[PDB]
Amino acid sequence: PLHHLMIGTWTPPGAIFTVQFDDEKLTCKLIKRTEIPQDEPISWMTFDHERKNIYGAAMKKWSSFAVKSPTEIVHEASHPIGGHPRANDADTNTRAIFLLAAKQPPYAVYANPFYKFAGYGNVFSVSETGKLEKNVQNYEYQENTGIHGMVFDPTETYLYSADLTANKLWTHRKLASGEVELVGSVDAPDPGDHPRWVAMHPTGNYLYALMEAGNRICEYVIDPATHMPVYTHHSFPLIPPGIPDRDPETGKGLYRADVCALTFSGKYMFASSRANKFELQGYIAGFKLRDCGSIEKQLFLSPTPTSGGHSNAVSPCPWSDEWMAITDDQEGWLEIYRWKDEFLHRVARVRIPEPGFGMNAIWYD
Amino acid sequence: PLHHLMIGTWTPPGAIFTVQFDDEKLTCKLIKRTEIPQDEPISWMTFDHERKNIYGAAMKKWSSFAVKSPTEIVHEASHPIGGHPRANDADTNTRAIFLLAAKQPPYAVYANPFYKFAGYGNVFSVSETGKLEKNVQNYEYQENTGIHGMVFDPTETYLYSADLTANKLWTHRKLASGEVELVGSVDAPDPGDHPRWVAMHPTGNYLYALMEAGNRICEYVIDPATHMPVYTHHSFPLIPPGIPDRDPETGKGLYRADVCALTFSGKYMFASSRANKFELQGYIAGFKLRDCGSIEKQLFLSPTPTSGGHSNAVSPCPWSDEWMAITDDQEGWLEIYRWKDEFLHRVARVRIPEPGFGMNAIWYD
Amino acid sequence: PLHHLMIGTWTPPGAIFTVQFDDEKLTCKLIKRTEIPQDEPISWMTFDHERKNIYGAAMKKWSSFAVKSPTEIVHEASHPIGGHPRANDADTNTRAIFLLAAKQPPYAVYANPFYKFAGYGNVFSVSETGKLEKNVQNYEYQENTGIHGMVFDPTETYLYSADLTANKLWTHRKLASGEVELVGSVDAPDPGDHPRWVAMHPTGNYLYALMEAGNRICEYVIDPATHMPVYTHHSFPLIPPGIPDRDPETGKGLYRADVCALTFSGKYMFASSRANKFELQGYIAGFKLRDCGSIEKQLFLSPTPTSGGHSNAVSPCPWSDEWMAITDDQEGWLEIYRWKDEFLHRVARVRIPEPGFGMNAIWYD
Amino acid sequence: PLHHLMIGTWTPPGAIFTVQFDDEKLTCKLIKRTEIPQDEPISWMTFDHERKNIYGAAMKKWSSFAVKSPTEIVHEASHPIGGHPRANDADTNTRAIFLLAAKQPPYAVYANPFYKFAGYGNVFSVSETGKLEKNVQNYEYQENTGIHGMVFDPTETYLYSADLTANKLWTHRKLASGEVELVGSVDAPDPGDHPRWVAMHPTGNYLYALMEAGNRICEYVIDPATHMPVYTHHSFPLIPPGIPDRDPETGKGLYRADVCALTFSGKYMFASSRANKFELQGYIAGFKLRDCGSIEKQLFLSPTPTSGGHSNAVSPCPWSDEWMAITDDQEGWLEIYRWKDEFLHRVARVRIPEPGFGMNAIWYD
Ligand SMILES: O=S(=O)(O)CCN1CCN(CCS(=O)(=O)O)CC1
Repeated sequence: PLHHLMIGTWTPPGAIFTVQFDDEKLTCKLIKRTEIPQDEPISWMTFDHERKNIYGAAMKKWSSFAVKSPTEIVHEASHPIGGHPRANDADTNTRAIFLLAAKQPPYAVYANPFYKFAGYGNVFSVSETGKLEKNVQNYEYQENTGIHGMVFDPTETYLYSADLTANKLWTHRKLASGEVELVGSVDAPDPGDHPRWVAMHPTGNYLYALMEAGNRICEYVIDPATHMPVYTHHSFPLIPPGIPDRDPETGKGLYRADVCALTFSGKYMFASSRANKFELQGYIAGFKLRDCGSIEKQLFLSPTPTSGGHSNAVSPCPWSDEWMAITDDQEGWLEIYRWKDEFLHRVARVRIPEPGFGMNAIWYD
Repeated sequence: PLHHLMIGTWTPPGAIFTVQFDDEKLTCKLIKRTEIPQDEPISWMTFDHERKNIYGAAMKKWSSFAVKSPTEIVHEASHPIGGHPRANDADTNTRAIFLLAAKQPPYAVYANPFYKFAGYGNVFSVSETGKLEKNVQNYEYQENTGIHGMVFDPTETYLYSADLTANKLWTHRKLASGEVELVGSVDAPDPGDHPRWVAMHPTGNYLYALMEAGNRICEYVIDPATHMPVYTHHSFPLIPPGIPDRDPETGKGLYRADVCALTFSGKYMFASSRANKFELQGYIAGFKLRDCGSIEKQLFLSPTPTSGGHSNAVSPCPWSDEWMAITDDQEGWLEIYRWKDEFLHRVARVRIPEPGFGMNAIWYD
Repeated sequence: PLHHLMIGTWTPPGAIFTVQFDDEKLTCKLIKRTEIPQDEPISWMTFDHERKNIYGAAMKKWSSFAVKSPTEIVHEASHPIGGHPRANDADTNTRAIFLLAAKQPPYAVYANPFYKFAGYGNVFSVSETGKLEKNVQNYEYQENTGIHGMVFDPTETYLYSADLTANKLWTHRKLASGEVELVGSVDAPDPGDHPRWVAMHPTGNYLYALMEAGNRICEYVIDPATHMPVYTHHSFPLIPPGIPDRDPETGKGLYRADVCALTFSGKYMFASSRANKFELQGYIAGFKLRDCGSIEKQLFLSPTPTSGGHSNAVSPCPWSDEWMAITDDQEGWLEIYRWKDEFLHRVARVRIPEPGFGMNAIWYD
Repeated sequence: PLHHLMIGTWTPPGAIFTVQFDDEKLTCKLIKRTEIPQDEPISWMTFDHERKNIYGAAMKKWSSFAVKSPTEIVHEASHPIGGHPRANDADTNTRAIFLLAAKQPPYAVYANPFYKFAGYGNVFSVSETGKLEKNVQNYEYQENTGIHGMVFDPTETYLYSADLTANKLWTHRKLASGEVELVGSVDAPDPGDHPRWVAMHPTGNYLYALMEAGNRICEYVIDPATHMPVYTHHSFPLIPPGIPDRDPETGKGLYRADVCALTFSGKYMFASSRANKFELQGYIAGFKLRDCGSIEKQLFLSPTPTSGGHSNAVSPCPWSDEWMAITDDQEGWLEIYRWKDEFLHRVARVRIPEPGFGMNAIWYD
């Protein structure tokens, strides 16, 4: 049978690419390059609850597209970054970086600007058709903030945010209106961690926080009393222990962890990290999760084909543990791996020669 | 070399027995029966920070003894139960059940009455010689309370209490004066658990709560933000899974978990449970602890020689992982086991033919 | 439902006891004491392939009984020990010690005399009804031999013998006639091991040898080229590591490993050892087996209620992993345990006040 | 400090390359290209017992070179292939493929021709200086034979050969003279395995056989009675389980396992396999070994940068577990990895633009 993935880019000209994966022949083909606002390339895209819409973090905009089929994607809107007044000036580096679409009513979209003037979250309501409708709220974090990823508890009552630059994890309560309200925050275990991503276990008992500079996954149990994550002291490496990781000409790290995501069954989780130089390899890791939610063990830590560039984002098939996609913008590959007997093996891939190609892949089909 | 253990009884006449253990010949000899107030038998005794005093939960009294040597124990005082007015009436079943001696200044002693009218904790200051001096505070829990065990975090800033009858874990802050102040509480995971004991990991990261009726050890990570324990959803059986445990002429259970305690190194923990009928065997269990504090695995779950009676309390040597003592008041044995290559084997024992003998052993030497 | 076990004795008067086990009420009742030749007590009994006959190692005789039901056991024959001329003299200590009944045609019975003048095996053919018919062969080992246990490969083409006094393992080929023929032998790994028992993995890939004086189970892979066992260098303790085990008035050991047996599924194996002094505890151990036959891990090593006396023989239910029986002749109990979630718990037991009672239990029903 | 590795080629012009590795700066530099007989390129080289000589499998010759320093390598001799008459004809594909230098007196060299007319082994004595002196013996295997690797037991009394084309493992006894004598052989477990390489555990208890077409490591216990390897039924994958491995235009395998080798401490073993197409990744694997010799577990199975070409040979530092080198002749890299906390990470590498560069690396320094 055929499957389809959409992928965005880190650089203009903006476009959404549709790749087709044949799980029988085990091949990859680009079947469509859908043009979108030239200056609104999408570095992070996500589907709404019925995969009838695609929302994207697009440079200075939060865009919305209606999807009729893998090859019919129509731009329906592009909103500006809310919160701090200067977030939209074309002279500030503020950038739309992450986006999350609620799967339960009212299906609102929660978005995070990044870099300077990013001390707020942007909440958007959607129309009866799922189009990004109106910025209904700009809730504040702190002057310092740089959220790079969020996740809801299974009930979508609590929203957790990974604050990379403020080095902390925030907890918000989602009101019935879709609007949020602060509950609290916790600093990351170490000053050098820098939370970038967070994933949720299906029971709602555990949360996993990926530390970008710390290159590791930290385990959190969710306190039912407050709904806030508490560190269990368990962490796992996202880069080989002891690997040289300091740029001599910068003292800044050579590796930056990327993304973590659970597979369909909830029994596993894949994570990745990228290298800051093209001659270095990035890494991909796998974990097994106990039914109550704690991390049982790290199954693997292996080199990726490239440094991953700005990506190396892994994307598990939402309906089956069997497949996992990964994108890189160093060379521009969309690769597809098979998860079998707890070992990963590549089965197909395609290279897309375009500027900034390879930011993240999402499954439709 | 010779070692010594003191043991109390569940029944009058009160007496403190000193047993001698030769770790070379691997033998046990009773070398002293120290008489104490006939009606103040000690069902739970503990040493002060220098093992120069022995404090005991003695029926209707909290007694204090000065210890010059294994054979020289001298009664120095006996205080009444504080808190509820009727706790001391000779017609109420209130009983002094557990006692804890702080190892950091001001070396106060925290005691817990049990059964009816036990909604308070009793704090005692001690003299310059370590004698129970004065009841400086009677802090309240709830009318419902029945604390049967407590433990301090490594810093002795926070005191955790196992509330058996109220089915919860309490957290208190210890002020510099030695007095406490409520922080909060959490209900046990299940209505049928009934916390009876709590142990602390040396890092202060984890706490272990032994559930009496639930016959299991539940793991708690300590939230550094509040100092309160949060359940990780990990538990371990203290009786064989599936074993018939309902008395058919009571519907009440047949097993009651007893005590849990870490070994000298902090790498292991032993726990036990007793049977409510003399023809049934009690059990002893062993666990290995990761350096961060979580429980790595259960090493063993084995039958004890007797049902354990009201005891089966395990007592690891405080200075070496190698030895562990256990007492029972069904037959009256003080047994000593050796812990070697993660297997336990009995090496010596002695029986004491006296009424209620065998409640708990404490190491001096 | 009701189940039945038969048990013999180490001492006269000879008798076969039938115990009934109710797996619903979890109780034990002796329901029959079948008298047999007064001076032919059975220290080791086994059923034929249809459980229509019981064969026994009975002091100076190899006896045969027809079984119509749990309470109807009829003596049909008693043969003398074959091999060395003096084996049968009433003045020698030679004794019928072990017996094995083939489950494939011709259903012959293979028996081992023990102590002095025991350098031969005794093979008996059986009648059309399964009665011990005639000693068809007395095959030799060495003058030195003392076989205490044997086992066939799943095909019943090769017979392995545990030579305790010669400290070795023998391999024989079984001809179609039922008679054997030597293939070879191997010394036990250590001079102090003394093979006493051997069990076979269902695939025929592995064999387990229990060392009596070595108090351990040694793993053997069967070489398909020769059909002989080759030690893999893996062994497991049958008594706690480091436990004092040297009688200081003898220099001989304090513990003697007993028997090992696989459960119905072939996934597990239980083993036991006994203490040579009544005040010491014997032990029972459990192991998990990989599908290919190697021993994955030791699940437990626990004290038995008594020293086990001359027995402590464990007997897994042949049709279900759920139950296991053990006998002892110190106090005379037949105990029944349940195997659940890889933990063992006693569920019923009965004591039999007779001389030498408690040698081994076999399941009928 | 500085270290040095020598590497050969799969293709003419023949040359030995000396690469320098700085373990402080973690860099690689080619510091010498020593020219050798143009038509004698070395596809497999090895050092003698003091690293004063280098012996090579060089196309139609077995060459010998004296080594004064990393940059001073002097050709001292080239012998023809012994055994079958046509092995040396320039019109036959027979090729010198593997070589092994004894480390105990008389320090003979054992060599294996490959492809057609390779039914013999070639034994060479060495001069008082370690130069390949004279072919003292051409011992036979079978018509069919194709030994691709051998290994001695720690004592250098028994020589084991991996017969790839005859699909078996041979055992030879080494006489004091250095000459050998057949002991026996065993077919590989499966017809599709094809033994290519064998490694030895320091205790001499176990031997590991790498199956080329089977893409797996099979474990063998060495029978002390015969000195022959017996399969334990334990095997580990050298390519991901389930990965497509059939060339539709050939029915022939897409993957071919390569080499296996223990690290300095004997606690670990690395192995590899190569892909038959340049667009496929090869694999590297790591195993942990129990002290008795069995394989405890597979630590990792990860993709290599290239298909490995004809190589992907891994070469652990003989004096420290910390480093491992790997060569490939697809792109021509000599990479160096660090083994730390049981994870592997690349630390340095250099590419050599020459024909057939990258067959295997050996450490001097
Ligand atoms: O369940 S039952 O009532 O049948 C047996 C209970 N049983 C009686 C014997 N003792 C040992 C006493 S001593 O032998 O160590 O003195 C352990 C407990």
